[PDB]
Amino acid sequence: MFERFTDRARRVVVLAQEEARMLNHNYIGTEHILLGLIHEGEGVAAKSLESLGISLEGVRSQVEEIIGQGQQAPSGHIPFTPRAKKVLELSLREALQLGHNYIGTEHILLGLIREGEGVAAQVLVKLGAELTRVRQQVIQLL
Amino acid sequence: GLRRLFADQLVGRRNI
Repeated sequence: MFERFTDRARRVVVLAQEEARMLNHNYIGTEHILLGLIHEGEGVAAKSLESLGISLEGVRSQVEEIIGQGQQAPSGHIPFTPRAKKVLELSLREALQLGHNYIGTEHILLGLIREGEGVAAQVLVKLGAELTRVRQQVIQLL
Repeated sequence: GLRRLFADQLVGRRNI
């Protein structure tokens, strides 16, 4: 499925894994995908989140509260949670439906919003960003 | 990859 990602979308999921590693987490969850969308910094997703006041620090602090730092450094490559896999599958479906041949950062964020139930979704709400508007603020930047 | 056993090239893990 990675063959369909833009270079920057690829960067998002690489950074998501890096963030999971830094937190001593054993899975790449939707929350790590969220962190990766922010870390990527340049894409429509990063800009949408920045413009809705959703910060790397805000997300990190919520993840620390909800999940917490793990004790032991995990392996090099960390598997996705089932919910994160579902978000990536939905990201493809967003892009297809919108007539886009590639999956960009925008589509990963749209996919996350569409799944709408994982840790990332919970964090976004705790930080006062209703998921509906994230969709709005996104497709608008588009 | 999108599963569990060993390292994908970039991100995640895969099964045989």
